[PDB]
Amino acid sequence: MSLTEQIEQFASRFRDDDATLQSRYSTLSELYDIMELLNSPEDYHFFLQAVIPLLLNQLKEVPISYDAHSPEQKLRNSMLDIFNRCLMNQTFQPYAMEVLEFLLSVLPKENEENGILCMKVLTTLFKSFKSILQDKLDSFIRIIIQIYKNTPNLINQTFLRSSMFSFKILSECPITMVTLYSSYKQLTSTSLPEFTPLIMNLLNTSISTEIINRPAYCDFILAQIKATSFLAYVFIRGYAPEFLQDYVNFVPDLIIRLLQDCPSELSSARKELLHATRHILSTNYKKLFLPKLDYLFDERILIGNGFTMHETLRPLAYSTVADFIHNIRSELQLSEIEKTIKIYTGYLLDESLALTVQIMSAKLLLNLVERILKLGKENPQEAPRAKKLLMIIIDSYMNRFKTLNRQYDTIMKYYGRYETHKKEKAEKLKNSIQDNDKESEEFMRKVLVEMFDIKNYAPILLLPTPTNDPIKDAFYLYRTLMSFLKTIIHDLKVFNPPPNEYTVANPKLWASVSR
Amino acid sequence: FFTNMVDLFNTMVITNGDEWLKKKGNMILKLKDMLNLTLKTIKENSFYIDHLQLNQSIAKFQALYLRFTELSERDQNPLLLDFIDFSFSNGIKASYSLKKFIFHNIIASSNKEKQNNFINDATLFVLSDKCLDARIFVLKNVINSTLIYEVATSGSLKSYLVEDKKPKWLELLHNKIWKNSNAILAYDVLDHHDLFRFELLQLSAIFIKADPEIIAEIKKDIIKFCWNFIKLEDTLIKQSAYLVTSYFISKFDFPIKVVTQVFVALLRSSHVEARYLVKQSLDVLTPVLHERMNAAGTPDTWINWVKRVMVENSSSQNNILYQFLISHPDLFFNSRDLFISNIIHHMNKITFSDSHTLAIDLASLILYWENKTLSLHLREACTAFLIRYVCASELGLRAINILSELISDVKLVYFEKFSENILYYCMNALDVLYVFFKNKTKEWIMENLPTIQNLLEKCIKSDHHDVQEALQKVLQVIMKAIKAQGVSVIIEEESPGKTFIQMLTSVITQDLQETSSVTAGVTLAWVLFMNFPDNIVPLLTPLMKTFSKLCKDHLSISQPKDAMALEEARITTKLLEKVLYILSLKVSLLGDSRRPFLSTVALLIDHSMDQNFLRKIVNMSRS
Repeated sequence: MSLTEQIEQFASRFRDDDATLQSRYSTLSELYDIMELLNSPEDYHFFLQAVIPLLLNQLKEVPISYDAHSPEQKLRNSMLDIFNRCLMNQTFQPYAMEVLEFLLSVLPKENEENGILCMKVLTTLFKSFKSILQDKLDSFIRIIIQIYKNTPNLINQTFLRSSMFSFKILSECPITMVTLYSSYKQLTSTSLPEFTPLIMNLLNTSISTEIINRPAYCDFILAQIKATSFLAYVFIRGYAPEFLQDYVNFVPDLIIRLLQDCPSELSSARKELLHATRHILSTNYKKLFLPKLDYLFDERILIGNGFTMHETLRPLAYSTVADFIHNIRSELQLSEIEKTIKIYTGYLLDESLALTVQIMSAKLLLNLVERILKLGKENPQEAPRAKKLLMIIIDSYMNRFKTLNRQYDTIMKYYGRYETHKKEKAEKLKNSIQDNDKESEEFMRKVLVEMFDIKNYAPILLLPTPTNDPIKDAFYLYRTLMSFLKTIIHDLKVFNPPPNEYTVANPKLWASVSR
Repeated sequence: FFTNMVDLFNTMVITNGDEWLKKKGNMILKLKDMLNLTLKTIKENSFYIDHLQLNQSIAKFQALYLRFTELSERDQNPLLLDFIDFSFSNGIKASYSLKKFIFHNIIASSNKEKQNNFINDATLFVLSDKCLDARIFVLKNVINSTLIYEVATSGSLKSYLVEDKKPKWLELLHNKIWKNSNAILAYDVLDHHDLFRFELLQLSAIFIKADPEIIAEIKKDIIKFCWNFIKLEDTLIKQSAYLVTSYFISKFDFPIKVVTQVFVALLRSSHVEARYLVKQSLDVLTPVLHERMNAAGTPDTWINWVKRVMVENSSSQNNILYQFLISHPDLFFNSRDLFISNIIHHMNKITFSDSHTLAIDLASLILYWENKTLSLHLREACTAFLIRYVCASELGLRAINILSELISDVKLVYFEKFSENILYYCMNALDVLYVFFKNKTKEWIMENLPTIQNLLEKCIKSDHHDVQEALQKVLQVIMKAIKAQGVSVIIEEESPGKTFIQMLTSVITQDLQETSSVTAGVTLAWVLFMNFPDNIVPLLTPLMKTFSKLCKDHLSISQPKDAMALEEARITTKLLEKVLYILSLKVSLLGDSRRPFLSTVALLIDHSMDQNFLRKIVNMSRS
């Protein structure tokens, strides 16, 4: 059934859907019963020239009336996700001339399913453009520009869902970016409600909730913020082909603002928000003025809003903040170094998260010991204050080892399982079809404490129990942290007091070991 | 000053056996106000914060405080007062210093019953807003820890409540459970740690999973409490609520309509962060949904829901959750057949990554349906997928075993296209071992002998300058191919192959200049000698020649015991030496070739060898 034989499966249903209330299985379920998954190397065109007039006559009717609860919305969404499932290598313009007339009709209206074709049909025309160029690049890209011109009307009428993820990037872009600059600047550098400046009078600091009950709808902020996070994700790509101008100091305050008012009821947007943040911070010149304007103080646990999804966004956010802090390493004075080792030793001693983040935090403190040594070598007056810092971080190393040792026998229990789950998983491998060790002898001889374990018995487990080697993780932690300790304890030799008070006969032995 | 006061009091309690106060506890409260005052002094004036000596003093102070608290008659109030003491600051728990005292608090079976009293004023600490959310989260830790400790290493709620005798906190939990209305004022009152609602969800899950039969007047409050969590907007709280309501409707109190609703809500729109939650939820929900859907005969729409959602998000990543939904239970299946084409197309699209271990468990499903019986195009589809997967490169051996069982329930020569060419040769050899063994199963491999002869001509002449594994793994399929009941009643079709392979052994044994040509002759001569008593008996002297070459480069490996590198290529020469022993020894029809062969055998007994084949040659002398 990978041929024209599908057509007689709906040759009786070749006519249109009459009485569309109870006819939900006649014509719309042709890509739904059986004829959606069979192989088609060059078998599409035996029926693909029958899909386009059939779906065309389907799309001629079914107007823009969205408010009624599906007398026609079912077949509308049915042809919508038919349009995404079809992959073609021919006749691209019969697809393209019959999809634009609906997306040019839903420019200002977005309420009660008002035009949710667009985030799928513009992506399908993007996919057909990426198959082969159709030299239509100045017609379809104007509609999203009129969306951007409609957004002042959308913000004045609310006293959304643009989804611009692949809408402006086409991987070549031989066009201008100034209109893209203006359509970004018309909504980025504005107060997104008229109420966010007046909540900063209570800033003495941060807002956990988005708005304290000022907008009645409370769903527009959720959608508008989601769209703002989408656009803040998507203008990062523009930086690599050409340098962005007309504004350079407007991104950090909007980054801190969007991190402050992400909703606690969702967690997907924070992922690409932190991804856009690390894509900014992976550059060379954008990461210089950013630590000045956040002052390295709004980069704390305010970025986890709602403490039931700030457990998957922990390693990402901590790794980006630590990567940027390791990237600067010269702007930091001693106060910011104290403030960051005070939080990263807590990340190291936190047992709730993974081992790789703790190893990364220990690596960050080892990367900071050079800046501490150089700053202490600059001015000797704060040279004791640096040295005590080197006794903080290694103290946390001493704590981390302690946090392992108390788990010792508990670790041994899992090691027991790691014997059996290995011992029953290597003796199922000797059932191979190989020979020369059995047929040879056949041919020859034929003629002759539960304290940490209480977490693993919770009824809502939320994560499967690990089956990795605990002794390998323990050896990894011990070897890494002991190499770091050897480095820092050798580096403590520059903060010795002068040996004139002890008045030793050999100061050449001093300032090497004795301190 | 704080360090001085702490170690002065620690010295005064160390010099005595117990407290110098004699468990009075008035200077310890003075030390508590000392700690609060020095924390306020270090928070207002910003001079020098977060030292070493401050942390060591706080550790010593917690040690002496919890030393006094385990040495008193009223242990119930000062522990919660210590939780008040670090409300503003000072860590979240003294790791294995406070939690060790709480693990002492969880005595087995509550014989003394102090812990039940502790749970009483513990939940009074929870419901009263006398502290911030972090210490009520530590109250979650202690309450749920003693509850699941009584659940795990005892009977599930068999000692606390026996005939509704002394509940004494469950009515406070009724008062707590009743406030959930209007979203437990989540919107109205701002709480920024969401561990509190997860605490309450896990506490209800403890009561549901532990013992839902001794309690019967609480169940409507339980189901409305766990159902009010459905209408939230977060994901992990929503799927944990789905998990606990599937726990309840798998236990008892089964409704008719909404169980299909929570089922279709479980298997629709589930992203990456909640995969284990929906796995546990479906694995708990579906064995009672099957037995309570089949209470009436004709309702079997719960397969149609899976089919509709499987064809909804077609050829995407989220379908894989449904792909191993049908794999973890299987006895509720082998009642549909479009599932088979669906999973065959899914494994054929997912084979081309790291999810290969998914697709094998798809194929291991299909055979489990076939043995459940004890189409047509899909047979050659899945066998072509299996052959292409095993020649594309544990679990490949599982693919081997499943194809070997599946053939007996493509059948043309496709391997002409089969660096990595030697790896494809070995995988092709492993494939043709059984795919020639499993067809024409009456010893009927003679019709395709020219085709398979031209197929294997490019690998029976393999080991001229390349590795040994090609011949060592094609040896098995040659050993299967050259047993065709001999040629005494059939036409001379295996006989030209026999003459061809014996002249190949001849022309490869005329090459004695390197250690690569000597393996092919002895291996193919051994398979001819094993599968036939007749062999090259007029041409047995090149076997003696290669045996003497094997002896004279055993002289080269006599003065070293082992090789530094390339160790396998000496013990494989010893292995083919054990081959050539029996091969040139079991026939004693030699001519003038007996005396140099026996002198080489005596030379082999002479110098230092390994015992495992010296015992073989003394058994051979016994014969």
